[PDB]
Amino acid sequence: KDVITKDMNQLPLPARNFINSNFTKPQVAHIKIDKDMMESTKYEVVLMDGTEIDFDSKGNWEEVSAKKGQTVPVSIVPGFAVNYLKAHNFVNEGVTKVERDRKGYEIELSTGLSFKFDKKGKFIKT
Repeated sequence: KDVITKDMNQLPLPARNFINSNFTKPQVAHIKIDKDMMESTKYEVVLMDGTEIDFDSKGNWEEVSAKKGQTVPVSIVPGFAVNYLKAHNFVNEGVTKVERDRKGYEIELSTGLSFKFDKKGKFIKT
């Protein structure tokens, strides 16, 4: 059965720690708790500042997405991607989405420019 809650304490500890460490004065707008098609629990957290954070059943972040006109905390941006943005002079664009999964990583900028990388942080030639 799906659940909507406003209680941060329903999240696994690693998920609460991630929010606490990376966001300024975070407060829950709402959290949806459901399952994927393999019967694994999923958490979709939306903060009052508009940011969405999706977590797996163990509390590992899968995606952080900022609201239009906002950007994600630089602290969540993986090192290799910070390095890439600096190497290509994109430090001042703002990152609006960071995603990770079995294929690697995706980073989106405020402009809509986006980049995918493999699990070792290498840009995927496509």
